[PDB]
Amino acid sequence: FHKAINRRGTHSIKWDTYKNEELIHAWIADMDFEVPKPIQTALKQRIEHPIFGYTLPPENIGNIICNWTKQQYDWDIQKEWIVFSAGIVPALSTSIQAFTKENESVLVQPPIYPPFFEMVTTNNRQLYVSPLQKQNDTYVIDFQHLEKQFQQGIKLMLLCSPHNPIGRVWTKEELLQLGSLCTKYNVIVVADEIHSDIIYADHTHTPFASLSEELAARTITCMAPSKTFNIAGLQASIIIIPNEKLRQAFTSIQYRQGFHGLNIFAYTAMQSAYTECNDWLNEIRLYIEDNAQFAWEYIKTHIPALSVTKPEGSFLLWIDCSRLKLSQNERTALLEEKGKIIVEPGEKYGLGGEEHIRINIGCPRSVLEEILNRLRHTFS
Amino acid sequence: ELIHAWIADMDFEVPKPIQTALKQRIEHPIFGYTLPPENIGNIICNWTKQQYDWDIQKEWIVFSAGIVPALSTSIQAFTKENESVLVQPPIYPPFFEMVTTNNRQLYVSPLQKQNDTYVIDFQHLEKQFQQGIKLMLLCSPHNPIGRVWTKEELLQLGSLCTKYNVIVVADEIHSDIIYADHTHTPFASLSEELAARTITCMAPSKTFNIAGLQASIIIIPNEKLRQAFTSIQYRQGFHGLNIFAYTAMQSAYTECNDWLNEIRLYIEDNAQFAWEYIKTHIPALSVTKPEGSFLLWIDCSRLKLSQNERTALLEEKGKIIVEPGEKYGLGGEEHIRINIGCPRSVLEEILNRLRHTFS
Ligand SMILES: Cc1ncc(COP(=O)(O)O)c(C=O)c1O
Ligand SMILES: Cc1ncc(COP(=O)(O)O)c(C=O)c1O
Repeated sequence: FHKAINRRGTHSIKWDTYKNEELIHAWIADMDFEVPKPIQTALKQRIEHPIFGYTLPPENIGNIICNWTKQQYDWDIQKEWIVFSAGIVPALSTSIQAFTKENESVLVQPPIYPPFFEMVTTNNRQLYVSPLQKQNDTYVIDFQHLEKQFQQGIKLMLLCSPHNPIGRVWTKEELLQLGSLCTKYNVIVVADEIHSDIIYADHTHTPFASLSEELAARTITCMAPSKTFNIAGLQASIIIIPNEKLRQAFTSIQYRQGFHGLNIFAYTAMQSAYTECNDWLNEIRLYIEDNAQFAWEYIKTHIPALSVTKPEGSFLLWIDCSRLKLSQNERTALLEEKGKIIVEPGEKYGLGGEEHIRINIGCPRSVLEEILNRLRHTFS
Repeated sequence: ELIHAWIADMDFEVPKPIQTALKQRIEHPIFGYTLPPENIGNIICNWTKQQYDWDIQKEWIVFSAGIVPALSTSIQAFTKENESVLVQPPIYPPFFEMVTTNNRQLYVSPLQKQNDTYVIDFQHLEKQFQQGIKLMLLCSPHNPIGRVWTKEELLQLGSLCTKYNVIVVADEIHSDIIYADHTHTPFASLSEELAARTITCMAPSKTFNIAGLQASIIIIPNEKLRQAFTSIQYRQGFHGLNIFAYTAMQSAYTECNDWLNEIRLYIEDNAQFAWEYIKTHIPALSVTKPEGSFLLWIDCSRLKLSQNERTALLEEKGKIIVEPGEKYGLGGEEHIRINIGCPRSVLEEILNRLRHTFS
């Protein structure tokens, strides 16, 4: 992970959307790390059988996924709970159409990954928010506010765990308190756990559906190798739905939308990601966590005008620019014109995103060093 | 062992340039979020000119991860719940499924078998249109009968769609496998008026045996129809194609013209061979003469077997599973479809097993 690899001219959204060669790109959430070599090998092998017609899932894929949830989170699942989706944003949309009617209520907790909002409002459901509470280097759930929203008749809650963009890995105690509110008010939960496998040394990912049979009965769990293994462009996702009635409604929507399984390389890459890549995974968790610690230290020492939220997992870094007292336009201009860095503006993540930025730390230390140098320069 | 003649794809190796472009992309060992290839609009514009003499704009092109999703998106974009969608059986069963699973009303205008071909019944179709059809699904070339519609047939269809204000989804997935005596005419190519009411679904999937990579192109000249379609895609969470769909598409539509010319000759020779073999050795069957694709539609009605007796006889006595016709709707009863997109040796084996089955 130490050596920079050129992504210019690979049709990378991150690196090939802006033509200006002096810009460094740390916005969209993929990594400037090479994929594990066993995934490259598995792909090379499949290309050596030069027919690419309709394919079913590999015969062992269910067992591979069952062993993955058991190994990673000590979660025992059934093969029949597994549904595929070509990405997690489609699974959010499928869930909204499956478990709510038009003008019924869906709750999210900003600041949040923007398709959480967009998929609710574009499907003509009513959007409710329970904004997270900034507290120190971190964020908590305001359970009193959330309960007040649940009392208004919420059908569905989209949970982000770990939460993009702030990097919170929810504790077992936080998820149980959430779980008891979902039971109390009979709320169905979509648990977007796409960030579940990049977790820092002092934290543990608890699948919400793993806490009890009661919570398994009411939860749609969204996972993937996309973020973990930098294969998002292959569109491989896994939806785990323990409740046969919820699973039948979900797969009904997929069916009426003409969905009939993943592309060939999604299955090939997922098969390798979840069997042959454990060492690469251990090493990238250590590398990314050290990157997060270096970034927090660098900003604390050299850009005291900024406040960092300490991430507990994933490779995204959430930064409060409040005390610079800049307009979004003025701050973006400085970053682009003076910094020459492209980072995510926080205002797109809804309430709590005002005057924040999100920088991608899923890159070699030497690149992160340059990003942080340019960030210091930008606000000097 | 069992031959699987029901499969929807060819048993031929992908053209080498597609294998080469794939191997080349895997040299760059990052598989993150990706843009369509920069030149892709120009490559597609050039394809539709090279192949069909059809002039398109770049702005008309939308991507879809398959044609059945494009059928579903079109039904959701252009009709409301409880509005009527028309198909022409016998037809690819997903044509029906995408209407009924979306709570639209199914109408049918069954095609009429004549000699060893089929025609549209324009008198019947017009009577269905008079009942207020919103959307028609046109299959061109038509699976499973292999009809390549003539410009004159499409123009007669077009006058009706103009007269009753019917929006057309043209499923043109089989558009590149056309036999020597025929030409594919995209319905949207016929005039500005018909371009303005048509969604055209094309793909390299069937042509180049890369259906597993899920690359499709949807061409929507009418800006308001195009925006309605992409709005459905957006609310379903679709962004674009997977990396290898783009890689394989770029190459299929630029570097494989000699492979395509050659496959067209081989499949038509297979079609002619199958035709003669069945005429000579199995006179209990009648066969529709295909003009395109790699599917053969066989009438088994003179044998007077139930679907179950026929299917059993084929699997037991023939060690072959075919596509059964009944699920294709009216005109599919006591028919089978067999895939002839295979090496001649496989097809000769397939035909021996049919002859032995219905001996
Ligand atoms: C929380 C969350 N959900 C879903 C997604 C979508 O991922 P994909 O496009 O790989 O399915 C992302 C990607 O950034 C994400 O961070
Ligand atoms: C007419 C027609 N449309 C569509 C398809 C396949 O659609 P998709 O691209 O969703 O696999 C086929 C393949 O059998 C076909 O014959």
